[PDB]
Amino acid sequence: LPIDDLDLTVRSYNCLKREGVHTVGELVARTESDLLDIRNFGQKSIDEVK
DNA sequence: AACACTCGTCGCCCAGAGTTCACCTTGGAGCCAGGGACGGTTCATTTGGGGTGCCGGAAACGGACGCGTACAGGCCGTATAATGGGAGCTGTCACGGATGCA
Repeated sequence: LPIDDLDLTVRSYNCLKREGVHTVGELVARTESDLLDIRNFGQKSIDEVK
């Protein structure tokens, strides 16, 4: 499933589509620590992803 | 061994990336209405053409028909005198019985 299908807000889509994350399969493959590593990552994005 | 200087690190503070959320337009995509000319169809010619069955007959042609020639096979005759075969090579044994003689 793509991350857009999760019907989320501005920042998470922006910071994901620049770097080529297209699905939630790679997102569930990546752990919370491996996804929070990104510079200027929103804590609200962390909350919604968790 | 005693003494007086300059550099990451972090937080914090303001501006937009660019994204979402969310407002007006206008070229529509199509839907329908109307008008050819057009190509498909059909039907009048149209006499240009294919057509032909048979023949006078001319000439080939297939064969009959009669009459010559050709070797193949057959018949026939040869007048000094010429008057009874070469050849075969045979080392069996058993043995039953006829068999020409006993």
